[PDB]
Amino acid sequence: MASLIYRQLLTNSYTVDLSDEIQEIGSTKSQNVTINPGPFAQTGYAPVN
Amino acid sequence: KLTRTRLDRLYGLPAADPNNGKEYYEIAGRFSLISLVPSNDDYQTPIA
Repeated sequence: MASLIYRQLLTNSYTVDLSDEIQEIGSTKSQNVTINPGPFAQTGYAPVN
Repeated sequence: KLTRTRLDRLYGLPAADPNNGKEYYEIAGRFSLISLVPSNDDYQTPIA
């Protein structure tokens, strides 16, 4: 029935995962960002003459 | 004192020979070195 067809449309969700992993595997590159420090020391070279 | 010459009482090394039939000269010591190094930045690495 139309309402039953609507519930059927709700049921078959086990294909969206297949679809988007298909999208991902044929998609562009992956990447891995790296780590960075915080504050610093503000040093120099005093005894120069 | 040199011999058969007029100069006497040498104070220092002439240019004749310090080899003296020996092998080397040995000096001992220890450095105390402070300098700048870039090779200890242990954060810029990929995840996991």
